[PDB]
Amino acid sequence: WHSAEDIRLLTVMAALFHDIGKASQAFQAKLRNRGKPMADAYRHEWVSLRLFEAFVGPGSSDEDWLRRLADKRETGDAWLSQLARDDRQSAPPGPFQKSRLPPLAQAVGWLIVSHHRLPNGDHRGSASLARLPAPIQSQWCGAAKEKAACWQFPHGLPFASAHWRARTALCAQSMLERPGLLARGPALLHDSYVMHVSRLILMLADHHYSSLPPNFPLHANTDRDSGKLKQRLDEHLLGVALHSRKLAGTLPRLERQLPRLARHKGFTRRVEQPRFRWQDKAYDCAMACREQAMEHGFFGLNLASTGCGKTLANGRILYALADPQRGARFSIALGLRSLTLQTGQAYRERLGLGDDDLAILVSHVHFGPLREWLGRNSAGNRLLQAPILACTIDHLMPASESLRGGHQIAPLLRLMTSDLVLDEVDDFDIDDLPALSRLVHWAGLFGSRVLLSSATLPPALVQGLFEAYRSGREIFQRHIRCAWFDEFSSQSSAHGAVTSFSEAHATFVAQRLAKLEQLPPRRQAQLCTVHLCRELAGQMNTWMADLHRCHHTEHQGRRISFGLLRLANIEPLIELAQAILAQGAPEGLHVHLCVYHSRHPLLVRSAIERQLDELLKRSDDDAAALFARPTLAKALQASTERDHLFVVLASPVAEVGRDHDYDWAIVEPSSMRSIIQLAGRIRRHRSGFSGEANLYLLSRNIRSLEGQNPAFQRPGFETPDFPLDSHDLHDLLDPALLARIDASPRIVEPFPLFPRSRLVDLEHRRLRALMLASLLGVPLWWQTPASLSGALQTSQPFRAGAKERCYALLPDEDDEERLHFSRYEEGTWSNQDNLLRNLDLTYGPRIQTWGTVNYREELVAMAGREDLDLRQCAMRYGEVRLRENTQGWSYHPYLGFKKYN
Amino acid sequence: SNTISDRIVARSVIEAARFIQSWEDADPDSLTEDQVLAAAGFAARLHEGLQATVLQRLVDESNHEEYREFKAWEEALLNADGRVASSPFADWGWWYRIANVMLATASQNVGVTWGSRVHGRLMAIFQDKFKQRYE
Amino acid sequence: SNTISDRIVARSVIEAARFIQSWEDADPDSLTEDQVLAAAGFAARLHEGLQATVLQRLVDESNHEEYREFKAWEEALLNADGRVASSPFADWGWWYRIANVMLATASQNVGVTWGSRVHGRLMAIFQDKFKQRYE
Repeated sequence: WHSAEDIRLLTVMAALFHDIGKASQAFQAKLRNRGKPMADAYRHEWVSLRLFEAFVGPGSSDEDWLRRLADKRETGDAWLSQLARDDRQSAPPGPFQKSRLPPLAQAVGWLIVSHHRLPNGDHRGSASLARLPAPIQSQWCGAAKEKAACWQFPHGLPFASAHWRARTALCAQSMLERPGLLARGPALLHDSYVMHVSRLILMLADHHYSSLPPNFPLHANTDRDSGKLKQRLDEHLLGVALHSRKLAGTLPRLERQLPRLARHKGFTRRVEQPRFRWQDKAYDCAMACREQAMEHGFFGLNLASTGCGKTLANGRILYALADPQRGARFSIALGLRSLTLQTGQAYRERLGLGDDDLAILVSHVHFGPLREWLGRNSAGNRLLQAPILACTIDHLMPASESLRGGHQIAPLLRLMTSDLVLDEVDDFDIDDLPALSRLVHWAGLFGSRVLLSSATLPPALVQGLFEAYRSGREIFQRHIRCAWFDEFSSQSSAHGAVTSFSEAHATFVAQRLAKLEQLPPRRQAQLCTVHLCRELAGQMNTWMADLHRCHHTEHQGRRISFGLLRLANIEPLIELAQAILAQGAPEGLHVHLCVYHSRHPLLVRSAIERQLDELLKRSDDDAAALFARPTLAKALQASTERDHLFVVLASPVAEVGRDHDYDWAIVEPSSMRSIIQLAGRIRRHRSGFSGEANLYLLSRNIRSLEGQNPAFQRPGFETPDFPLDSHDLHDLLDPALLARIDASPRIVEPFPLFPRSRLVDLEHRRLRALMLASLLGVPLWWQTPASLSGALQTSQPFRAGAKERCYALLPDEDDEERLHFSRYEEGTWSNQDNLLRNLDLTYGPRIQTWGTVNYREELVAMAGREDLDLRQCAMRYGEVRLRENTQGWSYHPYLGFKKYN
Repeated sequence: SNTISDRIVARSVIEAARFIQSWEDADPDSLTEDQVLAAAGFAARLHEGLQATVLQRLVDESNHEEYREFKAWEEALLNADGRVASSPFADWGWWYRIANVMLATASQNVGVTWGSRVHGRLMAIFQDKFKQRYE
Repeated sequence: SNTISDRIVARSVIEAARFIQSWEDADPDSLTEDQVLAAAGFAARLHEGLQATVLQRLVDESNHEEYREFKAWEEALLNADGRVASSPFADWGWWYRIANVMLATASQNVGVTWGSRVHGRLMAIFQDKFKQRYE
């Protein structure tokens, strides 16, 4: 740990800076006040930074300031005098703007400046961002006569206190002693890893101080917990320093200390079972990668084909990464907005890992080096401790890019600990993928190697992923070989230069392309035509009738088939479901419908997913077993009619996640991704092809039938500026794409596309208009002191578009048997009753539902398995995320929540 | 988006601010006269704007979302004015939706989430003040 | 319709009402401190909402009207933040358009039509208060 001693010293400065910033009386008055709450005044951290600036400057050499600090006798009148006032009047020189502190001092100020929030700047200029931190001024602080009052009401600054002054002097002496440290520090402040470490250290110490319970006047906030103000600021500064000492020690400690999951029997063992060959090959490559990789970092791509289950390959990579010591650490971050308990459980089952060994981040995490500072029994700490933590990519990404708060700190620590695995879907639009790449880059530098299972990944995106690690590697070495898992073979490239990596990518791509060129064994593509949901709905029903006859299983005179209807958006799917309900099954047929999307409360959705997973395992000669299996048996008993269609009407999340093999599917088109997912589902487990059509695709996006453009969005690769000349699907997909449709189309690396020539082509182009190629280059963010500010994040925000708050069907605080629709506020829920409208669904002839869930029953099950109160535990487990809508929602037990209009 | 509500609230800012600021501390079980007046004044301004939008057809019928949402307001008006029904205070009817806009205004301006006690008190005020707004 | 302005004004009602009520009698040639603060406070809230909409792309790119009108706000931002130009106070630029939204707010809420004296005074306030809002 070469930089640790310096990092610790830097951390030890910051709390003192913060207390100093704290001093001005307005703040004291606010602590006094209780109510009504006062404005700021101008952030306390900003005031502290001004205080730090005032003593030293201007202009003082790092050494002189340290000498003043290190010497006890001074003073301290000139320093007390010096600091500028913005008011009285107008402009004052911005601190650190020019010719101010020695750079080390500026870094310290940023560390101090940082704690309330990362700096924000109205200016979006690229040049300004690179210079950082020089541009940071009033806007960065986020902060008058009130300000002057805050400066005044006084009385008595630090450097009066006996204990605070001595510690500062000692720190200054240490800084002077440390060979080479001041100049290097002044140059360095910019380095991203160092800045991140300092910020992380500051957040945790402050949190610990806040948690903990002689003459000194200045003080910390009180009222939330016992009335009046408790403690004194100086004591707070000392506490912060103490914490800072401890955090550095813990960081140095963790690798040996930290909880790890290792040497699982299953992962190491080769897989006897057929069709596991690619994973085995990848695992064998693992030893070489590890020898190369730990010293040099690791960037891996598990590109095993879609419609083939992924668990083994990721598991093998994780096992491969560390042996035999420190086993095992890794995190599986899925590219979904929400992780259900069931999905995590399935992943765990795949890995043959105990639940305690594998933690699910559902934020509740299901099962201390940071323990002393940390809460004894707390979720973030639990997530860190687990040998593997499961949750999702989005939360980690948010933690890496955070406008404010400790939570950002915990998230960064989490990203830091060993190495973060994504799944593919997250980028969505060449741009969002770019933000994801930025997060990944910030991540590697902490030193985690992240491996991407690019079943559908674009070559350019892969190149971007390769680059970020490369910047990270430069940071990391101070503090690359890519392995392509394939069913055929895995190739690992040890390549210094991203361009070199790409060509290696090109070569890898060539072999995969050859495999694609071999005609796909499984998957037919249908071009049909819709003559809105009801008109479409009828066509879908006809397709379903066709597919079951074509593709079904017979046992003892009866025939069962399983179908998938994929719609892009929740409202459209709901409309289709309503149309289906009014209409029956077609003559002679019994239709069982299961509605599956992300709208439904989380526990119920998880239960539905689990049921589907149990139902949708498919094996050769498995039709009889399926008949034997309880849902099938029930259907057979229930009704005379021979022909049964079990049908899932689903959204994108279900499409994205589920190891389900389906006899047929009718799919509304959203992109190459929709197509690939559909193909994998279409052939999840069963060898051989009828060669009759088993997958039906529709003509214009439902918005297109509406005629809304761009036709593909939300999620659409297409963007309004990058228009595609013809809406219609039939033109968009090539005859080759139509036949033996397979990822191959995505895996390229396809040139030369015509903006409107290929839908896949459009995707690649847009994705590149993303990445290296209103577009602040990701390379620019990597190059510069982006880390200093939140400007890049503001420029390219994660989860762009409004986010619905979080709601639940809550059993009443008084009465367990009454339910209220409730909104989560800030540590509590407000009455929902007023808004939410609840609606029945009519049932069609020879139609019923399956894989459904009664909410009360689900709550009871949750209570039984977790030993919770019905209301509290059902909250924990019953959230649904919804975009705020003034008039509320309709709710049906089968269908979930739909907006209003 | 909720474009119809935004348009009406944006032409009611003085009444909206007065209502929000008046009801910040409010106990719906013991309202002051000024809190009652601030609620009635905001509701009356919303009512005037929403009735004008409906009767005058201030809408883009080609906008699938805006037109459907307009039609829900129009349906509520027809269920208040006698053309379909004469029940202005029924659940999810005209005044109920206006009370919902007032809850939304507080949520989206000051981050406060009011529930049944506030909503029911608004509906009681509207019953007292506005019986004659419809035949 | 002007849907982008309505959405931003509808999330700025407290500041909007304070500005309208403060400037009802105002002589732009002799403003009080409270009139200056009410104008700056409303402009700052509009700026925060409009910058968020532009940077986050809170828009329907398929809506021919909304997308073009979004692009005009985006163009104004790029002509303020240095990506195209660094002239936030130029005619028809970012702050000029915000001053226009403030004139619109008065027109559409209280029926008052302000002109060059008010608009120029707003622009002078913005120059004094907001030079640091852009680099």
